[PDB]
Amino acid sequence: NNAMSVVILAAGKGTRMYSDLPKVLHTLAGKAMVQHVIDAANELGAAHVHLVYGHGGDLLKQALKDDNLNWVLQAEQLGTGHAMQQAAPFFADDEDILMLYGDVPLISVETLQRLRDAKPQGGIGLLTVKLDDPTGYGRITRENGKVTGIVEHKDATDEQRQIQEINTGILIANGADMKRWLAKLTNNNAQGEYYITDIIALAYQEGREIVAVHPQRLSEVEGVNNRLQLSRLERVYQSEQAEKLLLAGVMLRDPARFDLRGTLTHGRDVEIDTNVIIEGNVTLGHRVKIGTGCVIKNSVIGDDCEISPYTVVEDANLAAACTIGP
Amino acid sequence: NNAMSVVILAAGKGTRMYSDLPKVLHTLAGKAMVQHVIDAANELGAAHVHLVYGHGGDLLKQALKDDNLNWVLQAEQLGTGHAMQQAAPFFADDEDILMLYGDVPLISVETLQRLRDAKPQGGIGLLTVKLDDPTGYGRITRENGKVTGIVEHKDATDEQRQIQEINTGILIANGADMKRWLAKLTNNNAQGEYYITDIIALAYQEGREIVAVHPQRLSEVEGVNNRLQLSRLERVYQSEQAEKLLLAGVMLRDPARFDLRGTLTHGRDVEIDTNVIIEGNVTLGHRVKIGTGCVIKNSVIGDDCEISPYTVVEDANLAAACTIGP
Amino acid sequence: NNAMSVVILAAGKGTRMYSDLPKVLHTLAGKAMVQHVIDAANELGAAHVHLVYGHGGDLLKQALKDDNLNWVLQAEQLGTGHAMQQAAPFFADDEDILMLYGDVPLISVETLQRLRDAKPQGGIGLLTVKLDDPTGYGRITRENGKVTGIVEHKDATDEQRQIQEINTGILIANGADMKRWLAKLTNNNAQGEYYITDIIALAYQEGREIVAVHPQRLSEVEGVNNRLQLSRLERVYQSEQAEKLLLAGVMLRDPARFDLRGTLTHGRDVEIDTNVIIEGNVTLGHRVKIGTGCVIKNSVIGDDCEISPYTVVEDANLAAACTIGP
Ligand SMILES: CC(=O)N[C@H]1[C@@H](OP(=O)(O)OP(=O)(O)OC[C@H]2O[C@@H](n3ccc(=O)[nH]c3=O)[C@H](O)[C@@H]2O)O[C@H](CO)[C@@H](O)[C@@H]1O
Ligand SMILES: CC(=O)N[C@H]1[C@@H](OP(=O)(O)OP(=O)(O)OC[C@H]2O[C@@H](n3ccc(=O)[nH]c3=O)[C@H](O)[C@@H]2O)O[C@H](CO)[C@@H](O)[C@@H]1O
Ligand SMILES: CC(=O)N[C@H]1[C@@H](OP(=O)(O)OP(=O)(O)OC[C@H]2O[C@@H](n3ccc(=O)[nH]c3=O)[C@H](O)[C@@H]2O)O[C@H](CO)[C@@H](O)[C@@H]1O
Repeated sequence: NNAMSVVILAAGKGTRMYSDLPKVLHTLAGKAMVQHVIDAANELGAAHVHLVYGHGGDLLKQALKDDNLNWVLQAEQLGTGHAMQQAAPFFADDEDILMLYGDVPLISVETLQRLRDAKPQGGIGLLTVKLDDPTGYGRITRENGKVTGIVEHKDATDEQRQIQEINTGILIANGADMKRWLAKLTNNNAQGEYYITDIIALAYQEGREIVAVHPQRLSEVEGVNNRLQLSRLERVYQSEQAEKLLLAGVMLRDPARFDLRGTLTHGRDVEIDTNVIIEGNVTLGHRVKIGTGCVIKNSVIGDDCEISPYTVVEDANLAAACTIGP
Repeated sequence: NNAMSVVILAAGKGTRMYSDLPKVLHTLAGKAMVQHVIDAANELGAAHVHLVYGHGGDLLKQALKDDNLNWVLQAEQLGTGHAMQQAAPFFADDEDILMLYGDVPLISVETLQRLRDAKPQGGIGLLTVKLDDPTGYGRITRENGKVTGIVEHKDATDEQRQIQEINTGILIANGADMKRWLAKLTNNNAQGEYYITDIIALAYQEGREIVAVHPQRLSEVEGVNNRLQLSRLERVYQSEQAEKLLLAGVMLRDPARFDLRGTLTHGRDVEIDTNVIIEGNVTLGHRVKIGTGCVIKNSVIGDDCEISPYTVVEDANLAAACTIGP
Repeated sequence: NNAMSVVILAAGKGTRMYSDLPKVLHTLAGKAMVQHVIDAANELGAAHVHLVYGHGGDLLKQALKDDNLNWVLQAEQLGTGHAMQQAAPFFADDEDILMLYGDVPLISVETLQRLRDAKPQGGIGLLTVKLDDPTGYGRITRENGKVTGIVEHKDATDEQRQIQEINTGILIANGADMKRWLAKLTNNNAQGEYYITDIIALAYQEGREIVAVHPQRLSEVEGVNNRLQLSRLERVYQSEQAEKLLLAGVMLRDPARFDLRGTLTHGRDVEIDTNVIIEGNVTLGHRVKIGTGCVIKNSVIGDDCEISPYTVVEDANLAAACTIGP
């Protein structure tokens, strides 16, 4: 496991959110989208986390003040490659540089670790997915089964557009190699921007190998640009967590009407009825029964406690065998 | 945009509802199904709205008393054509007559306007949809790509039954032409009723042109005959509205657990948690936060107000920056 | 309708539930899974109900104390055939013996009755379903369209594994014939256990006929082994009941957010809003309106009563025309 840092590109506008709050700060389960990415980067072992931002550096820096982030300003939004070029001076030649988006909140550490493992030496580990309709996304080009480059939809021909495997945007490479390819990025293409994706053809040309890996679930690489798409991920997220809990032994009367917005520690034989929301750090002891519609926030509920329907439990530590409610 | 009136056929029984309330009066989002149709007719610009009813004229007339409807009694239920014949004497030869059903609540003004635009002169604008299983519905007959008539399922052969394009029942034509074809309607067919659908073959025979248009969504032409089907539309409706709101900038913690039953006016960055119900006319100022499970009814909530979970806000105007709840 | 008894095999471990409560005792709508099976057996007319258990006989016997069950201990879990062999001494030669699983809670009396009707004389009535992926399930073998036996996945070849029709495990036969085949069960196969499924080849060999019947819905033969699968059935169950109620004339504002956990008696034109839970025996008179999120438990609510949102009605009989709530 060679040392590694992570770069999060969170400099895009976020126009379709119609909000005075920077897009990547909007929450997915009570945690800003970008914090999800940052948490994933850190659990993965990132020695440094470079956050590339456009404006709102103040809102962003204030919100993310409790994180050891290296702030990298991308003055104008001239493409992913350009955003990467601003961060380059900070990559260490002795480490791998993994790149992530600040608006793709569900990327898992498991998938990123598999990406790290698939990155050949001097090569690029790329995360790709085969879509039914690949429209609008970078097409993966291959030659005798080997990745040779990425062609942006707008730059692709009608023939290349038929390619289904597309770029999720996440990739990893050695920092020295990264610096070198970044320096060679050109800006004349269908959109006059520096494409980080051009580094693929550049690595292939240098004779280096690009290995594509695939994500476990497609939602794991879904980017958010408006609230409708954020709500869809909130559901995928909530639902994925409800199932883990059911499988781990917590009875959810309806996993579709359960919301975990923080961290739940639970005992054995816990029962949670419908429309229950768990916020912040919550601990549920053994055989705790949560009535329908309760909101439990930053609390600790002792073993055998029963909480009646619609109770809000907040900032509390409840003694075992409690009966909270009529 | 030639002047136009609308006829709503709401005279059928409604037996499978098992209710002492006339079927078309049952609500879809707090509004009787037929009111939805009536509202759609009016927003479309209908100069007159003819409501064709069987019995319950009293319940119906009482309920819909605040509407300028022209009541047209259909003594016995002898088919859509017969119901139309009762309304005919009221069509003006100088206007288009659009026909709608009182139990197809989600027909959109957008689709109806496209129908109006597709109605050739002296011709008929018809709304049709291609179904996977067209069983039970009028089959659209064509000759060299042109609509020639409609054959009712029961009247169709095994060969014609294979036709997938069916009649949604909604159509528009000039009133003079309508009067004329209505007068020629016959009642000897598989069901001994006057079929309004026979006017299609009649218009084709007179050398006039029938143009079929399609609805944006299939739910838009779904008729309700029992509560199960009404509940399905309530969901399609609620869900369609939740998405509009998300796309317009209102954060819904779960668009699947949100119910708008009236009219919502909102500011920027409003947050609405799960299981919230909005009834009647509601106004939500900027950055208002609605806790899970609140019911907000005919209220105005000032900017920055926060409403705690499960609060019922009714008949109230709440001053800005209010904190309603523990 | 020849006399008949039922054997419920509920002796398996239940390891993936991670609970100190025997798996078949976990509730599906407030009723232990096995009680569902037992209720189905009794409504079907079972003269005796043999419950085959491994351990927890005490928890099980205590929980099911109000049922006239004949307890049959299966000392070690050596296969369905072995579990059946323990119960055999109790089958009467003059009755049919229907076999069910204690962890397949949604089997319907309708489907079981059709199974009884399809059981030839001296033959076996078998319940089978064609799956897309039949992996892990007993394959149904046929010869010229006739059932000849069942081959367990692990015992099947690659060719037999292609068979899609699988054994749901439910079957019925004469007790005398059952005793006889059970006595001949062998334990040398891919899993060294007594397979009740071997009785099929045994019945075919004796020249007797095996008739396969299919369940109305696949969920009806779904077995539960972990809480995630139990939650999925709770939803199928709740949803199936919500639709019956809608079709029977009760308006559910959202059949997806309705939970019946007991028995509901209702009048005409009852309205139940979202997130309502009905527990125990509940009676709703005519035109009762239940506000969103109410919990009604072992109560009787008189005609025309209106219950405000989030009210818990428990152990109460409410006089007609009551207004419970602000
Ligand atoms: C040239 C390139 O990289 N193309 C890929 C990129 O395209 P594409 O450039 O179209 O994607 P986006 O514009 O959404 O940008 C992706 C991410 O980069 C950030 N961003 C973008 C521009 C900028 O100047 N600064 C910045 O920080 C955004 O905030 C977002 O987090 O993502 C797609 C996945 O969604 C891939 O299928 C495309 O192959
Ligand atoms: C002959 C005819 O028109 N056939 C069409 C009609 O059939 P069909 O006659 O079978 O449809 P319905 O019986 O449901 O009636 C449709 C509408 O007309 C009303 N109504 C019906 C009979 C009556 O005497 N008075 C009255 O007002 C009903 O209340 C309902 O609003 O609708 C279908 C769509 O659902 C179309 O696919 C069929 O091609
Ligand atoms: C040999 C046999 O019967 N195979 C069938 C059985 O397999 P299979 O043996 O794999 O199924 P399970 O192990 O789940 O057991 C089925 C039922 O029998 C009970 N049980 C099992 C073993 C035991 O010693 N005692 C006992 O009581 C379980 O508690 C459960 O209620 O069910 C499948 C459906 O799920 C069928 O497709 C298989 O063809």
